[PDB]
Amino acid sequence: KLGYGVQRARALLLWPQAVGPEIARMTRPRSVQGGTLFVEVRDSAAAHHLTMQRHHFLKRLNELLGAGQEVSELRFSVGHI
Repeated sequence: KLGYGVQRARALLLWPQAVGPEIARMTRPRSVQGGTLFVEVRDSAAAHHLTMQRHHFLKRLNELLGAGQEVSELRFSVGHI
């Protein structure tokens, strides 16, 4: 599972490179497991706008991860508090 661990860490670490600094400053990659990356976002509207174009970001992230290390799904979460 060491190789999975490399890939899981890299998916979290490469999110800023994938989306650029403006979006990265307002989001935080939280968990990657089972192929799904959860990114925390500051509010409901940003989560919606991110979700509507999510495959653009997922495609860039997967190009940075490289063949064999791709993420399958990108989901956005908002804290309730």
